Amino acid sequence: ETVNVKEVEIIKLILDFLNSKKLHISMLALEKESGVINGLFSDDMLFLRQLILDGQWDEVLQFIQPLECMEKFDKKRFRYIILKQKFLEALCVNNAMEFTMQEAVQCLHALEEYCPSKDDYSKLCLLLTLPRLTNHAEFKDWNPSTARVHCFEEVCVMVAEFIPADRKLSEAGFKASNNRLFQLVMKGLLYECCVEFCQSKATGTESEVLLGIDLLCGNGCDDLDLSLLSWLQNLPSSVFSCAMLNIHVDKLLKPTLLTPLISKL
Amino acid sequence: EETVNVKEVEIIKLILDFLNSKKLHISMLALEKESGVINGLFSDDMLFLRQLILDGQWDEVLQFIQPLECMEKFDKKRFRYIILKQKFLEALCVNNAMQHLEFTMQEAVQCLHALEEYCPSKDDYSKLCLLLTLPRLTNHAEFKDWNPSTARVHCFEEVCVMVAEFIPASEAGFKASNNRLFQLVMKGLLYECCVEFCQSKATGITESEVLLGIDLLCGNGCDDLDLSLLSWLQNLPSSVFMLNIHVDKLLKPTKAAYADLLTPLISKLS
Repeated sequence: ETVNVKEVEIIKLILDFLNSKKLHISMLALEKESGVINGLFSDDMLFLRQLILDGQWDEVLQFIQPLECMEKFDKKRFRYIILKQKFLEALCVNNAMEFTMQEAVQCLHALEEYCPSKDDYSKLCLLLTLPRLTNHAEFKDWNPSTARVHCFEEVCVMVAEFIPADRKLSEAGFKASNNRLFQLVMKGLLYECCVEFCQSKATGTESEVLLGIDLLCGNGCDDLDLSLLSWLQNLPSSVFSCAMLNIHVDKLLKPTLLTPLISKL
Repeated sequence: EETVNVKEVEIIKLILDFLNSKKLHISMLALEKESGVINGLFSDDMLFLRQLILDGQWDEVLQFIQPLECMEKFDKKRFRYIILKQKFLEALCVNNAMQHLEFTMQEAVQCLHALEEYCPSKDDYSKLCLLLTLPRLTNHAEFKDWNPSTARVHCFEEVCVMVAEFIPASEAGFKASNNRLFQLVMKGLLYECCVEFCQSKATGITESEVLLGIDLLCGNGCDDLDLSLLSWLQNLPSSVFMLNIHVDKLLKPTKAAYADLLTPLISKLS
């Protein structure tokens, strides 16, 4: 038999991994370049996602404008989120330089009336004096990609109780489960260990096999062949009647993007 | 109960190898810059040269590799040719992205003057001059799917092959093998197949049913597996001692080249 694999699902696996590690810049770049989305969204929800992740904030405001007429919608918070992200992106474009400064000032004047407090507007004004918006302590790790991701998540939580988004197909078959890439890599390493054990015993150890794992190369550079499966089938049935693993993962860190320029142009 | 150690840096190395294999170099560079991980064994000078070439710092590259121009086993014409050609292509690209404030045209003419003495043939320089009358560098017949990031990666590969003779570096156990991520994912799928087979005969299956029941996005039953199969094979008696796969290639959208045609402008603003 012939197994068929689709690279879009491998891209979904690595996209889920990037989202798990909060590598949102790489995630957005991969979505833009491969056109693959690890998720299933309704048409309106998907359109709002595409608008927010592309910095088209005025189109976001117009697309969600019909939802502002209702009572318990809190349009002030939605407009605040959208206009604050727009102003931060305008200020970020201006820090990389008379036109961007004007746009930042206009965005600040627009969000003037939607701020929760008067001190928040003063903070957003003081952000104009700084040579780069990342100088503020509350904005040290601000970047357009993860900001767009968080903004889309917040707007989705806000508008979810108004526009139906659950009336969709089951995400099983269009999404990775949970750490699917990591689990498949672990299972492939265990498969390599089992094949190495079967090859070592037939050609003349317990923990040395588990300690001989090479993630990057795999020790013996072999390929994919249906041997262990066919070997387990030929075994007699009287063997299956007889009879966890501590995985220590090591996280990483990278000490700290001009995405909104591609949205304006 | 023994424990294994897994570096997520190496998983990201596998992901970067997979991204390079499919020419997804924009997201590859984004992942490198965001995670601080480079898939490969490079010296501190090699890493800085990679950084300069990928960030479009062409004059910095020329100043950096200048001490190597005097060596005998080092070609000076080809290196300067490719570096200045990438510089000129990026200048023409930032010129194609633009009121009348176009000093980028003068800068591109300067770049074309710089590489005039390094072209391999007069016809090649005439072709490079014919790109000035085109309103779009990628609208040319010989530049249909040209990509700045991909061109930067290829230029770095060429310059690395060139300057590899000097300032080199530890074995090659710092980068993943060819399509290592794909091989490991396929092996994990076959491991799931073997586990479901061992769970089937010992309880309640054919050779083709396990292959048809394979699932990439979701597990067989989301069974979080351990060394159960390994411990089973480990205590077996001593008397107990091909596949063609079709991969559907990606059809990435056209909106990627139009988007990446602004990366030279980003490098010029950095």
